[PDB]
Amino acid sequence: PITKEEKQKVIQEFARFPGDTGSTEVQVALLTLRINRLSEHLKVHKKDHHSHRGLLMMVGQRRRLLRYLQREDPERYRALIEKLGIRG
Amino acid sequence: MRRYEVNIVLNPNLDQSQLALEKEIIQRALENYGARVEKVEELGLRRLAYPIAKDPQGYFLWYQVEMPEDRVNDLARELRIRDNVRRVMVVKSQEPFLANA
Amino acid sequence: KRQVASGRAYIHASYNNTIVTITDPDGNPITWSSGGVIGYKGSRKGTPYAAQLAALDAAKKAMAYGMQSVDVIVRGTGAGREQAIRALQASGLQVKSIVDDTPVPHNGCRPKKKFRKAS
Amino acid sequence: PSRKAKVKATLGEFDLRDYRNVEVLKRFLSETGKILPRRRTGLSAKEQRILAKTIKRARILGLLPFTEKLVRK
RNA sequence: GUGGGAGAGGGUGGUGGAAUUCCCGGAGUAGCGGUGAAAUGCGCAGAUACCGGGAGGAACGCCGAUGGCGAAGGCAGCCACCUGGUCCACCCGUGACGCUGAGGCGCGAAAGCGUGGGGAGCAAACCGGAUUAGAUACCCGGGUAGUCCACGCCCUAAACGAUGCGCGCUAGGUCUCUGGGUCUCCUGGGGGCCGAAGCUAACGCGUUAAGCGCGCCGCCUGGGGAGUACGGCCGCAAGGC
Ligand SMILES: [K+]
Ligand SMILES: [K+]
Ligand SMILES: [K+]
Ligand SMILES: [K+]
Ligand SMILES: [K+]
Ligand SMILES: [Mg+2]
Ligand SMILES: [Mg+2]
Ligand SMILES: [Mg+2]
Ligand SMILES: [Mg+2]
Ligand SMILES: [Mg+2]
Ligand SMILES: [Mg+2]
Ligand SMILES: [Mg+2]
Ligand SMILES: [Mg+2]
Ligand SMILES: [Mg+2]
Ligand SMILES: [Mg+2]
Ligand SMILES: [Mg+2]
Ligand SMILES: [Mg+2]
Ligand SMILES: [Mg+2]
Ligand SMILES: [Mg+2]
Ligand SMILES: [Mg+2]
Ligand SMILES: [Mg+2]
Ligand SMILES: [Mg+2]
Ligand SMILES: [Mg+2]
Ligand SMILES: [Mg+2]
Ligand SMILES: [Mg+2]
Ligand SMILES: [Mg+2]
Ligand SMILES: [Mg+2]
Ligand SMILES: [Mg+2]
Ligand SMILES: [Mg+2]
Repeated sequence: PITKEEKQKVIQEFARFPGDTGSTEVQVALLTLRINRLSEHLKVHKKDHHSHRGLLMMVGQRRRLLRYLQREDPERYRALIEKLGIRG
Repeated sequence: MRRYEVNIVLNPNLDQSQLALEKEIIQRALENYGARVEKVEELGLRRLAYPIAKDPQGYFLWYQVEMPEDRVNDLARELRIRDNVRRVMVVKSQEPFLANA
Repeated sequence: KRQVASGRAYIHASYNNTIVTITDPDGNPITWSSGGVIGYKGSRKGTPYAAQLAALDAAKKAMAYGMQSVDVIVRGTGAGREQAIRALQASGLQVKSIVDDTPVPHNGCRPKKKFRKAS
Repeated sequence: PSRKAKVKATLGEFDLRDYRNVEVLKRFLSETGKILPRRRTGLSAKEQRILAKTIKRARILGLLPFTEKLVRK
């Protein structure tokens, strides 16, 4: 699945200050985690459509948060996309 | 790493040398799949509700073990290879749900 | 020629006919009968009266092998299943057990249109 | 009707998740093999739903009948 | 974010019992089957009925619901693995990041197409038997495509709550599924039935609105001609928009 250790790792990684579980960065991170997991799961099991819908939703969330981040602080945005390697 | 329970129904006609053979085979197969035994309860030969392999009874052993999730299915398969093995049931361990409490 | 004296009686009841096999404790048939075994021909086979004299015919045929004690099994639900057990009741054969084995599946096979509205 | 005897009421405090326990599960079955309906099991939504699984489990292990012959009649 | 819940939500792989068919064997004899009544059909190369062994496909009885899950189509033996949504408690983090959504993209019952497997039961077409005035039908006996699997198409429907999505507000009662708490009771989340105010042509709807409002999308404008023609697009075709 995704173990709590993995999660806490990425959170501790992308936090803005210690204690931050909620910032845009953290969220986009956790999303990228789950999205990548699901893309891997759907490389096999290509016939599983409902999960696919899930991932469409996740992606849409992400692009939205990222679009907010760019609207807000372009520097943090650039930093993020470069860090996770997004935008495709 | 999760806790499962392995269910093994065995053939009742078994000689002790052959019985212990099947048991130590199960042992080696469990170890080889990275499973560690936690509790074991060998209940023995009991009358079934309907013939299995044309036999009116079966020999039961039960293993509550902790093993890597990813291997479990493979393990079950190994367990069923032997002819003396009749059923293999591997259940994900659960917490007892009571009534009249 | 056997001298069985104990054994089984399978009543198979349908809507179109009733038929009684009488067999040995291992289940191999000794004799049998049915609606058409006696005079009957058409629909009249699934009469309950037909099932009566069918069970009786079978019983008499069974006394010929010298049978006394018999366990009944009843498969099928139809007119004159009950009257067949009722004739058999004292046919002179004494009846030990009665059972219903009538086969029902777990929804395996797809029934005919006539038998449909189920699966 | 089914006002005669409720199964949970005629029994003690038992584990509902135990497929290995036979003699307890046995009392939730009928004359033939068939799992008893809620009204005669005196269970609840969740309870019934769990009994079903533990019973079917026990059936696969060969500890409970899938179906029985009916006596009398 | 943390800690938990329920579930036929999805994909993949295992596996269980019942039944039907077929094959092998045993016993057994004159029918079985079928209908309103019958006939065709099957049976002395021994059937039907009965017991034992085996093969193969398909579907999962009881639980089973007035139930649950899913955006819809839809989802039901058991077990494991992969995985989506969702609900509750704490009230910890971000700080309006929100709603809707023309076009695009994906999904999309059944039947249908292509290639290849599979084929037990059922069964369009077809072949027979009946009934009828006739009977291209209802009934009965056969039976091919098909139904099942993989991959690829097709894109439809009473695809129905015939009721677009989101949010705020406006009596209650009763049944019910599932969380949490001080656990007769209180408090969330879903499904029903009756009903305030109100709405409605009426039937009815009525905190699961068809009420009061705001945002956004889709659609309507007498019946027949006709979902036809012509044009375009998609499709292997059938055909679709
Ligand atoms: K969980
Ligand atoms: K329903
Ligand atoms: K054709
Ligand atoms: K419409
Ligand atoms: K055209
Ligand atoms: Mg008849
Ligand atoms: Mg008598
Ligand atoms: Mg969860
Ligand atoms: Mg499921
Ligand atoms: Mg002939
Ligand atoms: Mg012969
Ligand atoms: Mg075959
Ligand atoms: Mg539906
Ligand atoms: Mg806070
Ligand atoms: Mg602040
Ligand atoms: Mg389709
Ligand atoms: Mg189809
Ligand atoms: Mg095809
Ligand atoms: Mg063609
Ligand atoms: Mg047919
Ligand atoms: Mg026909
Ligand atoms: Mg409610
Ligand atoms: Mg009023
Ligand atoms: Mg109404
Ligand atoms: Mg009302
Ligand atoms: Mg006009
Ligand atoms: Mg006009
Ligand atoms: Mg059209
Ligand atoms: Mg063209």
